[PDB]
This record gives sequence, structure tokens and C-alpha cells, in this order.
Amino acid sequence: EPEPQMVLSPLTSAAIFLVVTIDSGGEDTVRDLLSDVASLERAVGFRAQPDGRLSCVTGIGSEAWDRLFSGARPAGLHPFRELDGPVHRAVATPGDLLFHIRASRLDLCFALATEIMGRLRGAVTPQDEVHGFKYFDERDMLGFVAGTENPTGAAARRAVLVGAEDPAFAGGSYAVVQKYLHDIDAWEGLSVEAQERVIGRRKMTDVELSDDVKPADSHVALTSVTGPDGSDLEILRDAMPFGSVGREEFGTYFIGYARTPEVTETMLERMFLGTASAPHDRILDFSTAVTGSLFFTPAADFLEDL
Amino acid sequence: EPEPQMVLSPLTSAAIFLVVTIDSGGEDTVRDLLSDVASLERAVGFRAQPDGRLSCVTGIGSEAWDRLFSGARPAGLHPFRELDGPVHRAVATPGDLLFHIRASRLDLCFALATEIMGRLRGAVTPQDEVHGFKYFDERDMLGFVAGTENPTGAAARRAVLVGAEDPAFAGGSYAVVQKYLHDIDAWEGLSVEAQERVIGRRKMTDVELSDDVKPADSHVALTSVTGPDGSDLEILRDAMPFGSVGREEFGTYFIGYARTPEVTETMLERMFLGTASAPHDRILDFSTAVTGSLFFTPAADFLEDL
Amino acid sequence: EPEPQMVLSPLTSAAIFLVVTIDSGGEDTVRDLLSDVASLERAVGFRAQPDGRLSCVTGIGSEAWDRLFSGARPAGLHPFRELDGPVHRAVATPGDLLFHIRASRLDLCFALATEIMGRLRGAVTPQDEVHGFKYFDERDMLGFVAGTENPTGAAARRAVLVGAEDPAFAGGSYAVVQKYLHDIDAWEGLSVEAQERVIGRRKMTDVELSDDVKPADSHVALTSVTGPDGSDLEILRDAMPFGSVGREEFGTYFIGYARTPEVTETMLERMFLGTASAPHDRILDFSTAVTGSLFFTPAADFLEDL
Amino acid sequence: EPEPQMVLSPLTSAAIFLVVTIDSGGEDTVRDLLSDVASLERAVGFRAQPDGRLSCVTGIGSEAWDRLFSGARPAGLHPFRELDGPVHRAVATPGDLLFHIRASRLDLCFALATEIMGRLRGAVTPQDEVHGFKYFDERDMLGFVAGTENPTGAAARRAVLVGAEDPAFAGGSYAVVQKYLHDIDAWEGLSVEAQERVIGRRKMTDVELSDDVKPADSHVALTSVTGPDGSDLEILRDAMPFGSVGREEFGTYFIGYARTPEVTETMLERMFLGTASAPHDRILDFSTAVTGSLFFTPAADFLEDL
Amino acid sequence: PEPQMVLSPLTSAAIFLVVTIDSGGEDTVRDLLSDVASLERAVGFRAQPDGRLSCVTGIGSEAWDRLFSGARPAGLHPFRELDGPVHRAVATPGDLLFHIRASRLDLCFALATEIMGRLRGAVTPQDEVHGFKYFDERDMLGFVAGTENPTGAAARRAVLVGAEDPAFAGGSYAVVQKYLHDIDAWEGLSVEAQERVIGRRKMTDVELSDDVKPADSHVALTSVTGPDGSDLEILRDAMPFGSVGREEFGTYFIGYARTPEVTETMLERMFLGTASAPHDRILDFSTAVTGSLFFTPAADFLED
Amino acid sequence: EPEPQMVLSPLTSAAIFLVVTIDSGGEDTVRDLLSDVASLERAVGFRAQPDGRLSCVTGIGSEAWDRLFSGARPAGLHPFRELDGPVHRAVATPGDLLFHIRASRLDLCFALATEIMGRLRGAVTPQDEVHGFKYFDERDMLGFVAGTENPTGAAARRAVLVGAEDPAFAGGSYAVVQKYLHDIDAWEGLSVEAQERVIGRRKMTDVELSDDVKPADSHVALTSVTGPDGSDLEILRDAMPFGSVGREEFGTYFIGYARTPEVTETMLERMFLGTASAPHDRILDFSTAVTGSLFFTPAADFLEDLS
Ligand code: HEM
Ligand code: HEM
Ligand code: HEM
Ligand code: HEM
Ligand SMILES: [Mg+2]
Repeated sequence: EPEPQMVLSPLTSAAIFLVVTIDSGGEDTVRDLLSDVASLERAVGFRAQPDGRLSCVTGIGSEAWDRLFSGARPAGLHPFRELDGPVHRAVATPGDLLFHIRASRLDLCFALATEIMGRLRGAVTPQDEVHGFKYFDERDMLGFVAGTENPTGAAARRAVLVGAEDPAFAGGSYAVVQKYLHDIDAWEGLSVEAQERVIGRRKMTDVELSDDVKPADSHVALTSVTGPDGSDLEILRDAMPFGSVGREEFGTYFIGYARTPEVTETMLERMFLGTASAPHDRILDFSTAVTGSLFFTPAADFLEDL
Repeated sequence: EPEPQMVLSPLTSAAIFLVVTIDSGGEDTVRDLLSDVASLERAVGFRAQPDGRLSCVTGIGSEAWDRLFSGARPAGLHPFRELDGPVHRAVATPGDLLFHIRASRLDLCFALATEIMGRLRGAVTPQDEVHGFKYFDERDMLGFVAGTENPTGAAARRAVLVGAEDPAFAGGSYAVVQKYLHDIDAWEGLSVEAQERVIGRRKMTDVELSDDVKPADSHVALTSVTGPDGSDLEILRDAMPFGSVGREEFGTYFIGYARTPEVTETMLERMFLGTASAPHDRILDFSTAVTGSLFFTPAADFLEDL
Repeated sequence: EPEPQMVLSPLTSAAIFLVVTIDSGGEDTVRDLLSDVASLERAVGFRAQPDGRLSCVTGIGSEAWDRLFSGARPAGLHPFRELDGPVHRAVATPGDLLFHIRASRLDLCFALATEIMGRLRGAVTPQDEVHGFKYFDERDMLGFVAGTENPTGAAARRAVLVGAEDPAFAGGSYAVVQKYLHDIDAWEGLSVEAQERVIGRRKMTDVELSDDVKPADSHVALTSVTGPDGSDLEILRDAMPFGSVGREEFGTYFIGYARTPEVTETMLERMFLGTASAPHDRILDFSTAVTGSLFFTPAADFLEDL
Repeated sequence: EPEPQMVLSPLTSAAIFLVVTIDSGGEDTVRDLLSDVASLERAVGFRAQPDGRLSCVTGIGSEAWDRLFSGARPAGLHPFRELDGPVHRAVATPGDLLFHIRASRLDLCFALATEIMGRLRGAVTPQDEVHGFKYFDERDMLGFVAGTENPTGAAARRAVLVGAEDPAFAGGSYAVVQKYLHDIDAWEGLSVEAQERVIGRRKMTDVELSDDVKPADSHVALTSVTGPDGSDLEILRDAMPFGSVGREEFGTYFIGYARTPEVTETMLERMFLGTASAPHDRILDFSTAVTGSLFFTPAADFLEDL
Repeated sequence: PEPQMVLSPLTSAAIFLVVTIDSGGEDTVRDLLSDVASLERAVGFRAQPDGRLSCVTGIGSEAWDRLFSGARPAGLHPFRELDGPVHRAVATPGDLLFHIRASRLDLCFALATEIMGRLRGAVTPQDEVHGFKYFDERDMLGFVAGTENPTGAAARRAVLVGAEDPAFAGGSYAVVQKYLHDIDAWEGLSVEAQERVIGRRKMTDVELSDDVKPADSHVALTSVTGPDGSDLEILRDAMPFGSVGREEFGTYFIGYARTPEVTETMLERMFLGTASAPHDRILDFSTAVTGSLFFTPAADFLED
Repeated sequence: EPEPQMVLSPLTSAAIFLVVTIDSGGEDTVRDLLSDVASLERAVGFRAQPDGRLSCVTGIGSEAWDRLFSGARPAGLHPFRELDGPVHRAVATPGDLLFHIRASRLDLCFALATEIMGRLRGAVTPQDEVHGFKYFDERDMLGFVAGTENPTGAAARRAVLVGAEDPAFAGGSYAVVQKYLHDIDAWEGLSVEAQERVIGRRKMTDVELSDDVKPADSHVALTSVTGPDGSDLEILRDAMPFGSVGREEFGTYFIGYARTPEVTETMLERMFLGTASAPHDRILDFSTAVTGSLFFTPAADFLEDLS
């Protein structure tokens, strides 16, 4: 088999997301760092095992792919598509390389980002840096448990990893990132029961609302999607709270992994464009997207053989 | 028996430092929050015990003291004094209120900061916000172990807490804060042995250099101070690394606690102004101060009664 | 000078409460066990240290005291007083001996209870046995954080331990126990905001309601009491959830420790008999008392002396 | 593949065993709960991961199966078979549904039991509820280590999961439960060496007795069984201590999982009816069975597609 | 005065180092003594809070007179040999003791390495033992070890020199003996017979009742009452050690007390017996091959 | 397919290495103990789960194999080959049985060793006994992080376990042991930068030196080897510090596992005999080998199905 990157990670309480663009002439410096990134992860993380749980997933954008590599393109790799809905917009922002860094502690994420950015100085321009923290009981910036219905084990592997549909790229995945800022004032003005109707779960106990009470425009209803077979279409998410209390900046950095970008893009269309029964996802009345990018995260042996 | 604030804390791997100025007319809102800050600490932290280890130490500046309170001033409270050395300068920057927030996780620091700044909205202007992280083996941004020679137990209590010398304020302490930015490139250009001559301890094993090889201008030599009786004068320090890899900002946020600011100010004079044997602390050839402020952290019962 | 029992314990996730009456002729068997109870605690607990945190607090009722001992009575020892309110009743039930057994695991509590009851077979009749468990985020059976405003450190010692006011019994405490069963159907019919008006704290974040919106008949308002000097009167509580899902028994086992029973009894009078502004504690509309007893927990050296 | 339920769980120190009958007319409410039980397990357990280790195994009895489902039946599903031995009896008691709930803390077990029974109120009658706790060194109520010779990994999967011998029910297992009470007075009247001859292993070190000293009527000799091919026949056991010190109730709740009930029933016949060499298992001279039931635990996809 | 870390948290690992001071080694020794506390902080700090590293430094009677002028601690004298009818407590040489404890052997070894590095060419090693506790606090005989140690203020009153010897307040006396066990003979006894040797139940660690506890059980003989009828207590941290290949199965005994009189009265009852007991039955399965006595000064004494 | 022994273990901070020779006539006692070693592991270890992480890997030497078992030999089992280099020697020392015992605590390793040796008394003679401890940040006796480039997961299983190339022994592995003593005085006389040119990685941060600076005779350059297709050949290491401060004994006990002894023996030839670019591994100028032995660690089912 090919060795995937650590897409399927254990639960982690800390993350750094780095998005960067490749300057004129930066290609060779980038290809060098890509062939070393797995060995840098071992160097920073190994001495802190078993508690550190440090990992890095590397993604490459559509335009960056053609600057870096000759030969085939992964069949689903394209630039993020903007959605201009009746009320809400999903923007596209620039990005060539993503580093999704996770661990039990921010300091280990920081030490790996420092070695990666040290090797790229003068080849890349930073577009975004986010220092994520999960709340001690797995809660998100809105006060709800985050991750409950993610797939696990073999269902997670089937949902996330490219297979025989695109054999040269088996063991890869597609990552969509969006930085959201929340209107926390408007959100905390709702009763808990009104917040539960926005999400589609109980806030304190995390039990799903039944199909007879769950509104059509609740976040859980709109991100539930069935294929032609009537099989559930799933993705793997690891969204992280972030912010600054001084600047009144309270955010969710969304990341979702899927075997094909079509599943994530169908969920975004239902959220932003609505359906027959729902104008839009109620969660977008409290959350504004300010970034949007799409990346292919190759199998680790692809990056190693550079 | 006055109750000190949690100046003497267990080791913590995460911190938020908040420094704000009090807007004109903000006095009443500030005095209200001060009388509730201990109950806010309990509310956010209690449900995360015993691993959270959340605490908040609240400091008040010299000029803020006069706007907030009638009656006595603590004997040692004055504005931070600028040091204009031949090569290096310790700047004085504005601050009325300090919140030193510590825990095992950044998310807990953030939830308490969020409730404090919620209560002060419209009454204060943010001057500094720093999210600190300690490395997993107690190392700082320069790669050295940080905290080793801090006093513990009764020696710590005698070094840090105001007593019979100023009985109205017994159980208070004085805090000095300074934000440093490092020249990491210049630092990593030194051999380990040359780094050890700058600090005055072995890098890997944390053993102090013997008095016959320790340079007079090493950091440990200059911050070792004896009183008139020939006793060691100690302070309690809890400096944290911080940074942004995107902006190439690699920093140490210094905080020192002492029973009287004279001990901390004598250390700063030796570091910046030098002695007969040393022009300046060699650590300042790799570290620039961009803030400097001084605060009195009163006994907890003082804040509770106002 | 006297050694208190482990009244001030570290947080524990498991407990057993054993209340027994002394059969006629049981006196000598009981006095023998009381002089050995500390050595049994060490025998069961030592091999699980330091994580086990096994402790047993032993209490003696007013009528039992007179059967067991000649000489002085603790000044405040009397039988629990029944409270006959217009709507709610605090019943008095028999109890000669209390064993308050706490640890990080149920199995350790059970092994010490097994040795204690082994020594007392044929000298005592069991009146109550409760196996308590804490929820993983310090929540009680109603879904609220329990323990938040307990006193700590020196304020805990001052609030709980008998001193110079009763010198022969210094290092003792008084314990009040009540078993409550909840109407969980009626409780879960309230909105979260209506539950918050019953307790007097926010449910998810545990922040106290501000003094102008906290109802006078909320639980927190009625159990806040000021002495003549204007000081807060405090007790130390370690209440535990318990239950059987099959019998629909959802309960709180209340225990409160105080230096004098007057403080605990003033809180119970406000809850059950009301004030000018509150007919009764709203928590009693969802909580029925089915036991009530009062015990003196002597200094450890008092039990050893026998 | 079919997905099995969590029959092969990690070690857990807490359990709840719930056995109910289905009331007349209750069928529809039960089939609803069965299709939701996995979603309830994720909802209660997710926020405690990865330490919580919460899992629920659902079993259905022979008579209940015929009330709930039409069509083909698991080949081995029948009501528990009573064993009337010369001295000892294995009773059959009523049970239609089993919930085997396991976690690292009792409170997590209790919260999932509460949500299961909340959905079944008015459709089922409780027959048995046991709160199990393991001793801190894996010991049982007799003072011996319990679980040592359980199969692990692939040998465990082969021992427990239905395969090609019953292809419509692949991924299922058969569970036998028995609640035992011990005569602890009679037991503790044996020497350690006499206790070792009852079990067939050393008490302090858990080393199996040599084939030259292991008695024919020791527990390990009688539950050791070889098939016609000379392979070991294994089951997976997760027996838990339970009891009440006040009632002098000291028990073991036995559960055994096997791919066919023939293996568990051959072990029970040797224990209760004896063999050529042994009248009965000596463990039954200190252990009385007061319940006995048999359940089929289907693959998880069976329960989901209801 | 600040005591050394005599009263430590429970630890699962220890190194015991006993050395003699070579002629001319005195100055090198006095230099290392004034730095041992800063070496403990250096090695241990970065491994907090799990490390639990401490070093207790002791000085023998003969070594005291070579190192220091002025007062002697009142109770400091050479370990006394006990020539009993059946069992012997030997006296073996020892000038300096380092009792190193932590959660992990590697931390003990790193501190030992820095101490012995500073003393190279000034000292000769007499004994080095790497100790390990079993996961349920059991010792080499299979019994729970440490159960009756005093705690808190009763421990401080039992262990630390006070007003009776004010120049040395905050010090303690340490007695060490290395024991080797006859494990074959021991495992030949029934559990019940082992319980009569110790005076405690093996599985549950409950003390035997006063009507069944033999007079020559280990717990009966090491129970000693003062004139007022109070228990005289010591603090013990004995550790298992061994080599499986050389069939060496041992207990390294260390006991701390405010005066050596308490520890020496217990050793006289064990080895010489009384009217009621020939000797401690534990000595029929345990041979002492070292014996030494040290004063562990207050930490401020080592600093000055 | 079959059950391997616990060759691929979780990280462990404590280990006991026991090497013994089988006395004449000891064969039957040895074969008895081999069929019980897995049940002895369960007995001592189960009650300490989940923290104990106790395991035992049992190895059999080439000459012991012939005395114990009458059928086929594993294809690669032979006595350790001595390497007589210009400067440095890798000696071959006697050993018939290896017990590689690992856990989170030394006491658990010691209790299993005690039960194993109890069953073997009078049938075997002890040749080596080492009580190993790892430093709290995975560092070795030289102060460098040890284990960093070990393979993990499926790459580890492919590197270590016998498969279709030798089907009767599938799920087995080959273990090489060497006890090294260090010259710590000579080592601590080097600058940190000079230590880094000996190893080939940075001491504080464990980052590999660039291909532009990494010397030909650094330890990392010489133990990197590519097969004919240009794939890396890998082994799995679990080397442990050991010592006695009194005797000035500071050591590393090396153990390496591989699917074929040819990978480990090629690395040892480059270290001790050198190449075109390097006379010898610079690590050997501060490390002397005092033992060397080779063992086959069979599949667990092989030990169990015995007599
Ligand atoms: C804008 C900020 C967002 C927040 C705060 C948020 C929050 C949540 C929460 C609380 C849940 C329920 C617990 C869980 O299953 O994790 C959830 C579920 C989910 N979210 Fe989001 N979400 C956000 C954005 C998105 C986006 C952008 C997507 C996909 C494009 C998405 C897809 C999902 C999916 C697929 C589920 C699982 C649905 C199910 O139960 O089947 N979410 N989210
Ligand atoms: C660049 C900013 C700073 C860095 C990176 C730094 C770093 C360190 C380090 C690595 C040590 C040795 C380990 C320890 O005992 O903590 C130390 C010691 C110390 N530092 Fe700093 N320091 C900084 C600024 C300051 C300032 C501004 C002062 C005082 C005004 C100070 C006071 C001390 C003192 C008192 C010691 C203890 C020395 C002793 O008695 O051994 N440091 N510092
Ligand atoms: C081979 C050497 C030794 C072994 C294996 C050993 C073992 C034990 C054990 C298992 C206990 C009972 C539980 C507890 O720790 O309280 C005990 C108690 C004790 N031992 Fe020892 N011991 C040894 C040597 C010594 C020596 C030489 C002394 C005194 C000089 C001593 C003094 C004590 C004392 C005072 C107690 C507590 C007595 C009490 O219950 O008041 N031990 N020992
Ligand atoms: C004194 C003995 C030794 C010491 C102190 C030592 C130390 C080291 C160190 C510190 C590393 C780097 C980090 C890592 O991957 O672990 C390493 C790597 C390595 N050592 Fe050793 N080692 C020793 C002996 C040996 C021997 C005898 C072999 C093989 C016969 C060996 C094979 C390796 C290999 C294959 C690597 C990984 C290199 C790579 O591909 O990056 N070592 N060793
Ligand atoms: Mg009975």
C-alpha cells in the first residue's frame, strides 16, 4: 500500500494552520522542504512521545501543483469555488501550500512550524497563521461539542483516502479550509433552546434532535447528504476555536478532509445556496467566512520520493 | 492572615498576559470587576480541576491606584523607571491593569480573559495581549531551562509577599513585566559553549558554571545580588515564550514578583547599566525590550472588600 | 496540636456513606473498632498510594455519645432538628455512627467499608448505605457544577475545625447528612433559563447571576448568610450523585461540615422555613429529603486514645 | 464486512448490566431504540474521549427475537438451559434485552443507561441492574486475578464472532450472563493453599499450578476444553465484582461471549454436572447462581438498518 | 532551619551510594557538599512535576572529625556491631551517604553521575545499590512495605533534631543495612507461616490481633514505647534490589530518626532478643552484610 | 497470518537483557520453559495492565537451535560473525537463549526474569545480565536522542518479520545484541559541534545535518544503506543505557531486529571495516563492543506448540 499522511489523527487539543504562496523562483526551495517534512516531524516530535502526538499534514493547491510537478494531476484538484448566495458568500482567498500541524500542546506545533518556515524563508509569502485551542470538554467557540459524528476506523479510511478511482494518487485526500469569525454578542442573545434549533443537537448532553423537531435549516440537517445509492456521504473535520480578546475576534478555523472534493462542495452549496426547504444554514447568521482554499494532501511516499 | 492572590502557582505550560489602560469615566466599571475577579476565576476553573490549574493575578499601576482608591498607597508603588544604558535601553510603556492568567491549557486562560474583558468593554483600552507557551522540558525561546533557581516554600513566601514593613498591604507583591523580542538568527549562529557563556549554565544538563569560568557579564552572574547583610536577594519569575512564525516574531514575556520593587530594579540596573567588571548583560545582545511596566498585586481580601 | 481527621480532603470521584445504629450491648465492640479505624484506613489505602486518596471520616451522634463516653460533650452536639415548613419538611432519621469514605475509585471505598462492617457485625444495624459517583465535569444530578464556592486553605480550616471556643474538642467538626431524591421529569421540563433562576448560577459556564437578577428564592441567595460582624458564614460541602435507573431513583447525598452546627442549621431554616422575601428554596420543589442526621467527627487522636 | 459491536473492548474498571423484559405492545418502541443505540453511545461518550472508553453491547433473547423480527434466526439462539446437578443448580431467569455498558468511570455508564431507559419507559420492565467495579490490581471478590487467560487479538475475534457457519448473522456473538453471590465467611475459612486448589492458580502471583498438582475439580481444569481436532475452545469473559456491605452481599456478575453457545454450555455442564474425574467445580461450594440468561448480540449494521 | 528532603513523597526508584574519603580528599568533599542542593535542582527541575528527584547527604562519625571543627551532633558515633546468640549485625566502613530517590532510575543515575564526577580521586566507593519498588508497594518478601510509617507533624517530631541539640536542629540520623534473603527457604513457608514471621496479613496488610501476633514476629519486636507510654517511631524507605543471574535477592534498609537511640533499641531487640523472644524471625531469612550510621544535617548547614 | 512475539513494542523506559548458555543435558528443561514463557508473561503482567506494558521476546542461537529442534532451520540463522577491522573489532561471545524483557518499570521486568530463571536453575549458565533505563527525553548515554528514525506501522512490520521468503518461520525475526562501553571522558572532551559530526544529527533539536555537511564517517551516514532497487534497508532498534557510577561503567546495550540478518550485518561491516569514503564509524572511537550474539525470535505459535 502507499503510506497516507496523518490525516486520521488522534484527538488533539492544539493546532497551527499555516497557508503560504510560492514566490517567483521559490519552486526548488519548496521541493527540498517537501522531501524533508516527514523527517522534521520525527525530529521535533519523537523525543516528546508518547504524550506530544505531534503530526503535520502538507497540502498543495491546484496552481502550485503545475508549478511543482510534471506528470498527472489528481483528478479532483481545482481552485476553491466562490459561492455567492442570496444572503451569504463563501469567498476564495489565495494559497499554494497548507501545513496542518496538530499536537497535545501549542509549543510542539510552534517548534515544527518554526523549522518548516525557517527552510522556506525567501521562497514563500504568508497568507494566514492561526493558533487553535480546543476547550477542555471538546466544545467549540459556540459552546457545542465538536467532532461527535466524525467517522472512525474503516468508515473514516473509506470516507477520506483516495483509492482505485485515481490509482497514481491512492492514499491522498482533499482538504478545504475556511476561517470563520463569529458574532458572539448576537449568539449569546439566543436562549439555549434557540441555539439547539440552529445546530440540531442538545447543548449540554450532545444528543441529536429527532427528525420531527430538527428544523430543515439547522446545521446538522443541511450537512447530512445521501449518495445515489442512499449511502451517507461523510467527511472528517477538525475545526478549531481561535481568537484575540483585545481585538474582540472569536473564530472557528474549519478544516474538512474527503476522498473527493464533490462531497465537501455539496455540503457548502446546501449551507450557502440553501435547498427547496431551507434558504441557508442558520449557523451562517452568526459566522462569516473570510478565507477559502482547497488543497490535495498526497500520500507520504509521494513527498519522500522528491 | 491576609490571603495572597495565587502569586505562588504550580508550574503552568500556558499563560495570557493582558495589560489595559482605564478610559476616563471607566473607574466604577473597573472597581466592580475587581470585587468579582476571584469568583470569575472559580467559575471558569472549578469544573476543570484538578488538571486545569487556572489562576489570575491582578495588578494595578501607580497612576491607576490614585484614580481608583483613597487612603494609603503601598510604600513601593511608582511608575516603571526607564534605563538609558550606553548600548541598551529598558523602555517604560503605559499600563493601568495587569491580568496574569495561567493554566495547563491555553483554552482555560482564554475563557477567563473573555469573561474579564466582557465586564470591562467600554471602560478600558487594550495595550498588550500575549499568548504564552512553555516547551515540554521547561525550555525557553533561547533553548535553556527556565525557572530552575526560583525560590520555593517559605523562602519563596519571604522573597515575594509584603509583611510587617507595610502592614496595611501585607500579602501583596510587586510585579515587573517586560516583553522581549529575540534575534534568533544571531543567537543560533553561536556554538552551544558560547551560548553557555552568555547564560552562565550548561545548555543540555542545566548545571551552573563554576565561579572560576562563569563570565562576569553572563546573565546568571549579573542577576545574582546580595543584600547589605550578605543574604541572597531573590525574586520569583514565570517568563513565557511567545511568537508568530509568519511575522518572524520570537519573544520572551518576562514577569518577576518581589516583596519590594528595589530587588527587581537593582537586577535591571546591573543588566542594562553594567558594573565595574561588565559593560552589560550579554543576553541583551540577543534580546530587545519593547515594554516595561510595574504593578502592585494586592492581597485577595483587599479586592474582595472594594 | 490535635490532628483532625481528613475532613478537608482533595477532590474525590467516589464515596460510600454508611450510617448505622448501635444495638443494645454493642458499645464495647464499637469502642474497639473506633480505636482501630485509622490503622484499617492505612492497611487498605497505603498499597494504592499516591493515587488512591482513600480516607474515612468517622462521626458519632448525640445519643450514641452518651452511651459511649463519660465526661464532657462537645458544646454543639444535639439530635438533628426536624423542620416542619408550610410546604417542605426536613425529616430527622436515626443514626449513631457515620462513615464518610472517599477515594479516586469505588473499589477502595468498598474494601475499607468491608473491613469496618466485618468488625461491627452483631453490634450495629445499617440504616443507610449510598455509593456516590461524581460526573466527569464536577456536575450533579441536576446538571449544575457542584462545589464551586467551597472555601479553600486557611478559610476552609477556620470554617470547619473546632478551636478555642471548645478546647477539649479542638480539631473536631460537625457533619449534617441528608439524602435527597429528585423529580427529574419536572426538572427537565424547565428551560435552561428557568433552571438558572432556581439555582442562581449559569448552567454551562457556572457564573453567578448578578445581584439585581438573582431571585430571592434561588438556592444561592438562601444559602448565603452573613454573621452579626458582617462576615460570610461558610461550610464545606462534598455532596455526591447516586442512583438506580431501574427504580427511577436520581439523588444527591448531601454532607456539610462546619465548626458549629448553628451555621448549617441557619441555612436549612432559610431553605425550608423561608424569609420575608422567599417562601422556601425553589430547589425543594424538585428535591425531597428522606434522611437527616447530625454527627460530631472528633480529632483523630481522640479516637486513638480509646 | 459486517461491523461487530464492541464485544472486544479495552480493559474497563466500571460497568452497568441492565436486563429488562419487553411489555406487551412495547415492540415498536424497542425497535426504535435499537436503531438509535450507537448514536446515543457516541453522544454520551465523545466529550470524555479518549480516557472515557464508553461502550454499549446490546443483546436480544430467543423469545424476544421472535416478537421483534420475522424470517431467519441465528442458528444457536435458544432460552438459557437450566442445569439441575446432584448438588448445584444453574437457574434460568427472565430477560429479553441486555445492555452491557462499560467505561473507565461509573458516571459515564450511568448517563448512557439513563438515556436508554428514558427512551424505553412504559415499554419494558427492569429484571436486573448491577453496578460493577474492578479491584485496582484486576482482582475479583474471592481475591484472585480475573481475566488472565482471556484470548487477545485474532484468537479473540475467532473465538467470539459468528462467521461462515451462519453467514446471515456474521459479526454477531452469544452472551451468557449469571449473577453469582459468594459465601465469603465460608471462603475466608480456607487457607490460601486450599483456595489455590479450588481455583487452580497461585493467589498472590497468578501463576497456574503445574499439571502434577492442579486438582481435577479445580475451576481452571474444568473450564479448560479441547475440541475434536485438539484445538482449545475459548470464550471472552468480563466478570465484575459488585455488592452491598450493609446486606453482606458480595458477588461476581459473570458474562461470557462466544461464537456459538455450545462452547459456553459445555463449560457450564462440566462445572455443574461434573465429569468422570470430578463431581463439580469446587468454586460452586462458595458461589450460588441467582440469574441465568442467553442473548444474541448482532452485528452493529443489523441494529442500524432497523 | 530547612531540613534536607528526609520526608519525601513515595518513590519507585533509588540509588544508595556509600563512599570513604581518601587521605587528602577533604577539600574536594567540602566543595561538593556546598553544591549538592544546586545539583539536585539542576538535574531534577526540567523533569517536574513527575520526577520527584531528591538527594539526602549523610556524614559518618569519623568523617565528621576530619571535615569540621567545633561542635559534634550529640548522637553521632560509629555504627555498633551486634554479636547475637544466632544473628550478627556487622559494622562496615562509610564516611558519606547519598540517598537518591525519584519516580525513575535514570533521574537517580544522572544525579549520581554528577556527584561522583565531582568526587573522582577524593573518595573510594564502598557500596552502590539500584533499588526498585514493586507496582503495589510490596517488598522482596511479598509484603506491603511502608504502611506504619508516621506522616505529617508526627513524622516531623519523630525524625528531625529539635531544641535538645539546637546547633543541629533540622538534622536527622540515618542507619543503613544491606540485607540478602534466602528466597528458597522463604517460599517454602505457608502464607500463614509468613504472616506469623511479619505480624501482618500478606494479601490485605491488616495487623494481626494482639491475641495471635507472636512475640518474635517482626512487628512485635520493632514496636517500642517511651517512658510516657507513647510509640517511639522512625521513618523507613527500604528498597528491593538484586541480580537474577547471581541469585541475589535483597532489601536495602534505611531508617531515619531524631536520635539513633530509637533505631538502636529496635536493632538490639531484633538481634539480641528479649525475655519473651530469642530473635526477630525475619533474620532467619535475611543476613545483614553492611551496617553504617550517618548524620544528615539541615540543608542550611551544607550551604554555609 | 501467524502471531509474532512482541517484537514491535510500545515505547518502554526499562528493560532486562538476559543471555544464558544451555548446560549439557539441559535441553528438556529448556523446551518445557519455551512452551510456558507466554503464560508466564500473562501471569506477571496482566494484574499491572494497562500501565505495566510488560513483554518478553525469546531468542534462540544457531548452536542451541540444533540441540533443541530436529527439523528445518530458519534460512538466515548462523553464529554471529566476528569483524576484525584495521582499528576496531566486533567480538562474538557465547549465547544460546536471549530474553529481551521490557516494561514501564524495572520491578516488573525483574519479576518476570525471576520466574524464567526459577524454571531454568540447573539447566543454563548466565553469560550476561543488563538492567537498562531510558532517559526521560529518549536520550542515550552520549546525550543524543535514540530511536528517532526507527520505522513505524506497516513499514516496521515489513522491515522486521519473516514472510513468504521462509514460510515455515513466517512471523519470526532476527536479533543482534552487542554490549558497548563508552569512554565518557574522551566524549565530554569534544565540543557539541564535534559530537554532532560523529553522530550526524544536532544534539539539542535532533535535526539531521544537511547532505552538504554530514561527514562520510558519521554514524548516520554509515548505517544508511540502500538495496539494489534503490529502496532504503531498515532495522528496528531498542538500544538502552546501563551503568554503575562506582565502577565508571557507562554503556549502551544495542539490540537490532530485522527480517534477515544480512541488513544488520551490512551495517556492522560498514561501521567496523569502513568503505571507499570512510575508514570506520567515528562512534567506535568512543564505544568498545564487549559482546556480540545473533538469535532467531520465532512466531509465538512455534514456542507454544512444543514438548
Ligand atoms: C462555521 C463554523 C462551523 C461550526 C461552528 C460548526 C459546528 C458544528 C457542530 C457543533 C456540529 C455537531 C457536532 C459534530 O458532529 O461535530 C457540526 C457538525 C457537522 N458539521 Fe459543522 N460547523 C461549522 C462549519 C461546517 C462546515 C463549513 C461544514 C462542511 C462544509 C460542516 C460540516 C459538518 C458536518 C458534515 C457535520 C456532521 C453532520 C451529521 O451529524 O451528520 N460544518 N458542526
Ligand atoms: C531575555 C529575557 C530573559 C531570558 C531569556 C532569561 C533567561 C533566564 C535563564 C535561562 C536563567 C537560568 C535558569 C533560571 O534559574 O531561570 C535565568 C536566570 C535568571 N534570570 Fe533571567 N532571563 C531574562 C530576563 C530577565 C530579567 C529582565 C531579569 C531581571 C530583571 C531576570 C532575572 C533572572 C534571575 C534572578 C535569574 C536567576 C539567577 C540565579 O540566582 O541563578 N531575567 N534567566
Ligand atoms: C530484611 C530487612 C527488613 C524487611 C524485609 C522488613 C520488612 C517489613 C515489613 C513488611 C513491615 C510491615 C509493614 C510496614 O512497613 O509497616 C515492617 C515494619 C516495620 N519494620 Fe521492618 N523490615 C526489615 C528490616 C527492618 C529493620 C532493621 C528495622 C528497624 C531497625 C525495621 C523496622 C520496622 C518498623 C518500625 C516497622 C513498623 C512497626 C510497627 O508496626 O510499628 N525493619 N518491616
Ligand atoms: C554504541 C552504540 C550506538 C549508539 C550509542 C548509537 C546511537 C545512535 C543515535 C544517537 C542514532 C540517531 C537517532 C536514531 O535514529 O536513533 C542512531 C541511529 C542509528 N543507529 Fe545507532 N547507535 C549505536 C550503535 C549502532 C549499531 C551497532 C547499529 C547497527 C549495527 C546502529 C544502527 C543505527 C541505525 C540503522 C540508525 C538510524 C540511521 C538512519 O537511517 O537515519 N547503531 N544510533
Ligand atoms: Mg455470612
